[PDB]
Amino acid sequence: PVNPKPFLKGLVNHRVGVKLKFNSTEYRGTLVSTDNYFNLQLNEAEEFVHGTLGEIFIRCNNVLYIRE
Amino acid sequence: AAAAAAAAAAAAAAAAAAAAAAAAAAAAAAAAAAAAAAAAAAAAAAAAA
Amino acid sequence: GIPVKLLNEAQGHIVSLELTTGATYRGKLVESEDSMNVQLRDVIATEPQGAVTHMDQIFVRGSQIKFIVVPDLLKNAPLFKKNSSRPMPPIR
Amino acid sequence: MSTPAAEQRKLVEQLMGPKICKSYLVGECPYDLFQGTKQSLGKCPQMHLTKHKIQYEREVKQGKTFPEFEREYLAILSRFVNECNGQISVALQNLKHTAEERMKIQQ
Amino acid sequence: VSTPELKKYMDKKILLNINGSRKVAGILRGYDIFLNVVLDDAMEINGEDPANNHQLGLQTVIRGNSIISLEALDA
Amino acid sequence: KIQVAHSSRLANLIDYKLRVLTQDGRVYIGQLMAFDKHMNLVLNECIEERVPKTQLDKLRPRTLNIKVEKRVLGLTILRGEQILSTVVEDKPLLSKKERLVRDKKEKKQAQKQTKLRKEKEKKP
Amino acid sequence: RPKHELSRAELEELEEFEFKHGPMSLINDAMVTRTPVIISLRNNHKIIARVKAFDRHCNMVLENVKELWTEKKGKNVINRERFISKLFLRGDSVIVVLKTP
Amino acid sequence: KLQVCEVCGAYLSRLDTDRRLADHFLGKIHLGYVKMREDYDRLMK
Amino acid sequence: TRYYCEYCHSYLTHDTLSVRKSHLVGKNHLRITADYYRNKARDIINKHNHKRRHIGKRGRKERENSSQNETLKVTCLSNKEKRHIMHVKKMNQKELAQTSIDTLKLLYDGSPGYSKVFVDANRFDIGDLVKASKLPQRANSRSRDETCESNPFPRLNNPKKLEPPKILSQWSNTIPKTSIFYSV
Amino acid sequence: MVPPINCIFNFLQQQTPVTIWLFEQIGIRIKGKIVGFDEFMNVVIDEAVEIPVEKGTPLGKILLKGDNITLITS
Amino acid sequence: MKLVNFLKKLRNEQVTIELKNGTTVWGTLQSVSPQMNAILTDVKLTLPQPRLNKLNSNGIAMASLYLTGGQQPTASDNIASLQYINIRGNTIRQIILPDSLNLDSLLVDQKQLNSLRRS
Amino acid sequence: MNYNLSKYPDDVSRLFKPRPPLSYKRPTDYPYAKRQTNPNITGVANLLSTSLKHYMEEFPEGSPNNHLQRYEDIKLSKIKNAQLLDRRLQNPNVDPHIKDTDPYRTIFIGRLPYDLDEIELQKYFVKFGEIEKIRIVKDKITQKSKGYAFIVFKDPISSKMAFKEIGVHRGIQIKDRICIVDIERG
RNA sequence: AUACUUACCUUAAGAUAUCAGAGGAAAGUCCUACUGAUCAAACAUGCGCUUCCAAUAGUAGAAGGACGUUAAGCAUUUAUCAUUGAACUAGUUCAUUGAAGUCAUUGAUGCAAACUCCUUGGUCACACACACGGCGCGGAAGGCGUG
RNA sequence: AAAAAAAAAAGGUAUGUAUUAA
Ligand SMILES: [Zn+2]
Ligand SMILES: [Zn+2]
Ligand SMILES: [Zn+2]
Repeated sequence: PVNPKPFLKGLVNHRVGVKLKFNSTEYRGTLVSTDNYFNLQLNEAEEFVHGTLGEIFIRCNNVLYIRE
Repeated sequence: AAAAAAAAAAAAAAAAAAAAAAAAAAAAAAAAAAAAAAAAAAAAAAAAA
Repeated sequence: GIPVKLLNEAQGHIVSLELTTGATYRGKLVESEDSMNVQLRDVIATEPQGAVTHMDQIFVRGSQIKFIVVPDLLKNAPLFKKNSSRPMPPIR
Repeated sequence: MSTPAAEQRKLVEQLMGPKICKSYLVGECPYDLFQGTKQSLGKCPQMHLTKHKIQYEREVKQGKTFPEFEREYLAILSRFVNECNGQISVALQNLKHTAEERMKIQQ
Repeated sequence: VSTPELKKYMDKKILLNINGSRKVAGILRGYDIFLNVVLDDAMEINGEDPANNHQLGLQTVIRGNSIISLEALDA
Repeated sequence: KIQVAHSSRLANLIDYKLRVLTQDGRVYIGQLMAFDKHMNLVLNECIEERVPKTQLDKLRPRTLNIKVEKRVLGLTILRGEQILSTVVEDKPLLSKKERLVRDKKEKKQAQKQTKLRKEKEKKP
Repeated sequence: RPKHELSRAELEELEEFEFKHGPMSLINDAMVTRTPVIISLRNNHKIIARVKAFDRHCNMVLENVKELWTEKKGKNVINRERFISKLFLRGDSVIVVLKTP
Repeated sequence: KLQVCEVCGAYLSRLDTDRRLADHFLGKIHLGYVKMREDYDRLMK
Repeated sequence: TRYYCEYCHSYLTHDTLSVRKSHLVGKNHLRITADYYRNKARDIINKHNHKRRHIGKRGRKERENSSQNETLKVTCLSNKEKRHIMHVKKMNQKELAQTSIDTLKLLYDGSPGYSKVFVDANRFDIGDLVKASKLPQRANSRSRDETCESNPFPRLNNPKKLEPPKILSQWSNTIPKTSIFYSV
Repeated sequence: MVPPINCIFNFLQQQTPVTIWLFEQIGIRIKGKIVGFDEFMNVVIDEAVEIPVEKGTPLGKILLKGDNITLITS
Repeated sequence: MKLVNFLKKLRNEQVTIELKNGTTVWGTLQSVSPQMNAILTDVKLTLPQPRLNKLNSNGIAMASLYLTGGQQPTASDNIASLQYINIRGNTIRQIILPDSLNLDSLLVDQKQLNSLRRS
Repeated sequence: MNYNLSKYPDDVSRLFKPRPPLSYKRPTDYPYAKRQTNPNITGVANLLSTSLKHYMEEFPEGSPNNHLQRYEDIKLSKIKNAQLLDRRLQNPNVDPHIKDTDPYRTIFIGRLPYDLDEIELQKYFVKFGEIEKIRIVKDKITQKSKGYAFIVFKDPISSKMAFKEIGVHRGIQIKDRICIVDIERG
């Protein structure tokens, strides 16, 4: 019976992919922290749409879904 | 009585409203009968004196 | 605000709608809320491409409304009085 | 109450977080009915939570059916039935007569 | 804040247009302040009435954001 | 044409004929009367002007004459969500002095109403 | 805990925490350390810049902005660059913001 | 001139006919007491 | 908040959809508001345009051409007269507002489909609405099923002959004095 | 009356599988087992697969945002 | 903190408000509402030309631009000049402020200090 | 209008007549189903981070933040305030302005007027019992009276009686001022 | 308007320019028809400040409209899908069955003109005066400045 | 050596019933 917010609290500092709603782009990286709006911070992220990205901030409105 | 109260009131409460209305009318008839009996008793008390 | 209060003042009168989808619903306004979502009665509908139909009852979401056309005689309605004198409010 | 997301969070918290109360398979409780009317006043005991209500109403399908809730629910309800009957008695005492029969004695 | 007033609509078979293209018809069950509307015996209307129409599920819920207009075909 | 006061906000301007731009590329021209927190406003006599898809190629860069199809809709109430920008077309039927006059007379009449109501309620 | 229960100062401590400890700490640490950031908008072109200020809504004030936008028609591409000294960016357009090494 | 309804303990005039009484029958007090009586009958069985 | 109803000028405290809906539907508020728009509507007809006059200098030519033209006499009624004639004219306009000639409905009264069309309660387009338009009727017919089988012969001492066409009161002396034939 | 999020809670505990349509722009529909939800109608789906619009790839336990939700259908 | 309170101190400055349409507005700036509603005075607002061998520009922004009444007939390119445009807040994308003003003086918010000075 | 489903009678309802139906104009915009913002946003590339170096070599050093130094000034100032409070906190058996006899009999007067006198305070304090010692707090930099004093009395019970009587009601009136009273507290 | 009966319901919070200095009840707060600076509003008041305000020495003209006519103007492009049978080239016509189907084809799109009619203005005063680009009285709309 | 109680309806809108003149 897990809800979304404890699900993000359980996914901290685990490898998580996040699919944005636009190009079917997903950022694969270790989650750092989340806001109350589910803003995302990531370390060692990689952009799949192939690249490697050091640190990332993702705004809440553009994400489609979050997976592990 | 149905056509008069059916317009404004919702149809789902129309049945229970109707039953409550009939019950109220019956109670009114009962009160009328009781008043009539009291009147008869008063007439008898006036005739005895 | 006054713009919504004028929509509440238009209840029971023929009004026109434009939804942001492009359609046009002209007919009589039954209900309206402060969220601007209204429901209309015995309304003629114009699809975005012009096909016109008729439906007896409709409910539309206020967020999708674009403009609402209201009977003109509501222009001089008391909502638009700038300097107006209200009495004292009752104490409760 | 100020925004719909707040009200909706309140409703979802009512859905997801002995307490007895509401009991019988149909609605009831003494308190929930009369809110806003002059008769009943404010906070009422325990908690009529939709989670417990869904559990119990689903146990109606489970059919475990142990009317201990109803045996507490008679102690709750019949007292209010008696209160209403008493208020009826008081009103019957009040209404019928006044200075009244004075003039009627006059008659 | 305020609940939308569908109170006369519920239990009546209703057609409502999802987004721009789609039109769903079903018997309205419940609704909320966001106008999220849950209905049963849903059917997705299309050009060919018996043919391209396909039922969705026993219970379907709709986000109020995708609701445009809601018409009841019923009393 | 018309010079708007160098500092004038949407509240300063009433009864001016405005020109309202929406997200869809159509315009509502008419007298503004009220508005609101989220900037949905009420126009008195307004006409929506539209550039057809066929005339649009005439606006792309090369005296141009555009046929702008427009329809008249009186006393509307716009929605703040659709509004994009607002421009001033004309100035009101009345001057500033005359509007001061009618404002003062309207206020005096309003006070007279409160007195006539108060003393009609008090004695009876 | 919902926001409508808290007092006026508890919101200030909450925003101070969210900026200091939270996702937007990526931008905050970028403002203090003078590290240039890359920002992708939803308009589909990307600014390489340096953040002088930021805010809750993510709208932020920038200095030495370099905008990069490409366009293609029928698979004919051209890359265009536009330089700006100082800028103010409304936060609803942005999607991803990364902190350069 | 009225008769007190056993259900809601409130007064009902005979001359106001039915269509006015419907407002009293659909109110929260009267409808609630209507349900509570039925619940007593439920619990007597 | 509190909802001030400016038509009635009376406040109602802590606005709610129920109480506000009840007040707006209320009979007193109804009369007050309807009368209000009756006044605000009669004003635009009552108000005189009073458009501004722009007087130019008459030229030497048209003063000479207009001087040879004789001066026409003007008629001006007395105050007591003009008050009465204004009353009459206004009451005549109010008459032309309400006329709405229905004679077609009188012609077809015995038609086989008269009950489905002109009764307007039992119609399709307007039929269902009239039911919800019926007043709450607080305190104190022509069904559609009719057929031609009733009233088979439309004339058996039943009908009244068609009402004569009206005439203007002013010009009523214009009528030909005598009819061509002898009516009973 | 059956409030909609009550119905969703009946999708959580009854463990019925659901198909859910997204916005018309994306072009995929998700299906899985709805576990829990928030006030914003953003839901966690266990054993979810993304179908383009039946060869879709399996996702996982995935949090899906409520902004893109159109239908939740059993 | 609300960074919009910064824009309210930028009053009476030359600015470009670059909107979501791609439409750009050069003008002198007047009072900015708390919702970022931006009201300007003497403005020249236009559309950029994507070159790319005739790539059709925004079709809605051309119509919205001709419908301001400020586009003059003899303009060869696509521009309009007018006085007093009022812009809704959610339409703004970027704002390019002049190079001359210093941020260190304007970026100090008096409420931020006031909270710290009082504690 | 014919039906006019309304509160108003027929004459008022026919007064609200709407304008004629709106004429149909074909839409010049994109249908709602086709409406979207720009898709296929190119993400931040390894090629973009490769183009970063052109920006980095051009603007290697960012402009200093002088609006943050206004905050770093006040916070460091607060830390220094805490350090001065630390200088005060380390400094009552040494003080010997406070070395007078047993603290149980020490009664503290405060809010006394700066123009007050030792005789009047000897009378007002002498009202509740005999006075053992008396000391008036004056600044160390100069003799101006601080407005507080310590009065040692022969018995602690009389000192408590003085605290309750004099200090518990309105403050004890002395000269033109109301003077609070309590225990030594130190 | 008064009295009685019944129904429906009840308080988002806070604040009213900022900055600085002096004073009253080491830290902070509150306060001073206290002192300065800046800002804002109202009211006055000025600028050789800027723009605009129609013929009568004539039957005109300027701005804006017509949801006006010529006008079936001229030039273009359009009028449903599926199933079965017959003929047919190797797609076409006719008949039957089903589905939906804004009206229009005198339409719709583009092009242009002529005519007619509506609303508006100081239709003010002095002047019919050979200059190198003023300094009549007002009204409308602004900008700037002082109090 | 110690001791003992509390002060209160509010008032808005709507519906029905009765009264306010030859
Ligand atoms: Zn309870
Ligand atoms: Zn009852
Ligand atoms: Zn009212």
